[PDB]
Amino acid sequence: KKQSFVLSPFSTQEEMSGLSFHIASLDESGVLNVWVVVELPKADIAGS
Amino acid sequence: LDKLGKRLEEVLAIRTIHEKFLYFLPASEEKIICLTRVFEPFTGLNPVQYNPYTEPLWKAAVSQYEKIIAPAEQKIAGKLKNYISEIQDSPQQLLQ
Repeated sequence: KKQSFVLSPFSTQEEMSGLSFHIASLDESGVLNVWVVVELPKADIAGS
Repeated sequence: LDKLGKRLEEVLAIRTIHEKFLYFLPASEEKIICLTRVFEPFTGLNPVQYNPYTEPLWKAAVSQYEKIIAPAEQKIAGKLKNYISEIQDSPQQLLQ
């Protein structure tokens, strides 16, 4: 989140909003996985 | 001067491309950080105040540059396709 690029279709900051740390998860197979999503503006039910 | 000018043009193109990848740092973080230091000893084959009297050495450095930076281009190419194709055929946004 160094900056939202001036041309919005190419701004990577938007997708990092609210993301302050990731979570890692390692399985028995020896495959490591990392991700996180954060979002507050919502309502009781979602289309997705 | 012609060879000296081209030398700087190559440097500018390399630095410019890197800065463009930097804007997409969340896309190619691993490549950008690692490749920076991989390419440093490559650049060291064409130092400041360069004279093309061992130019073949630099040619080898450039050949590796092109072959090693490619993972960065592939990941960014994917991002660009999504970001451009998302544009709903608006000539204005497309051109920009």
